[PDB]
Amino acid sequence: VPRGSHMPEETQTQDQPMEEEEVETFAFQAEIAQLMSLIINTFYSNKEIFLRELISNSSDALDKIRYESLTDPSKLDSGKELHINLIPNKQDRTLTIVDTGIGMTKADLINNLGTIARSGTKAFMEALQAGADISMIGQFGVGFYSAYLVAEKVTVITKHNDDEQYAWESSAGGSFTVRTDTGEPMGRGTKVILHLKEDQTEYLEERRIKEIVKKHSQFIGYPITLFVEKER
Ligand SMILES: Nc1ncnc2c1ncn2[C@@H]1O[C@@H]2COP(=O)(O)O[C@H]2[C@H]1O
Repeated sequence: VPRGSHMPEETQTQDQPMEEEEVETFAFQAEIAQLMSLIINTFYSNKEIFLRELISNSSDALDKIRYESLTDPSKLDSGKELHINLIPNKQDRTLTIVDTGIGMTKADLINNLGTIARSGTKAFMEALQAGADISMIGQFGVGFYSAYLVAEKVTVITKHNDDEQYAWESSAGGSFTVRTDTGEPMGRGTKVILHLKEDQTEYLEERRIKEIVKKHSQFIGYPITLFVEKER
């Protein structure tokens, strides 16, 4: 039956097979759960230092590239720049910290981002009770959780040369999940996506982001770049 022209909907290609993502759910180590509750539900005056904490994690992951080269020169062949990108999305109310560091395996997410007790956790909670500044968090080993000063939910997408791409996610409440991520490949590195709380939207503003980077993170050691969406 002759055709001279087809509608879009007719030549619509059949979907790729549905992907299966394996998901697992884990409880946070008891004292990590306690700290996340404390961080979430207490007022702190200097919440901006969350960005100094995640930038530091990124910087540490990038320093690992340079040293891992000494025992695996393969990585010198990568053409990827060692850098950090800050991506506020006013539309979705997210701030995303992206790096091209070494990334995390599945077991690294499960162990490093919640299941293994940290020996400073108790001491830091005591310090906060006794009125320490929240800024001291990173010296107690638990600075990743400062994300929950500003974020109601945090998703971490990551890819390590030794594993497949995974997503960790938690809205606190005592648990997190790790799942395989068959979504947009990142190549190598980690993206931390902060879903900001309703009253913490100043961290999507480019001036505010520039201010806190200048104040707290001016020895990162790698280029940091802020992507600003053009105002329509
Ligand atoms: N951007 C990142 N890249 C690689 N690993 C990270 C990143 N963010 C957090 N982590 C891991 O999570 C850990 C949290 O505690 P640490 O800073 O001691 O060590 C950190 C890393 O192991």
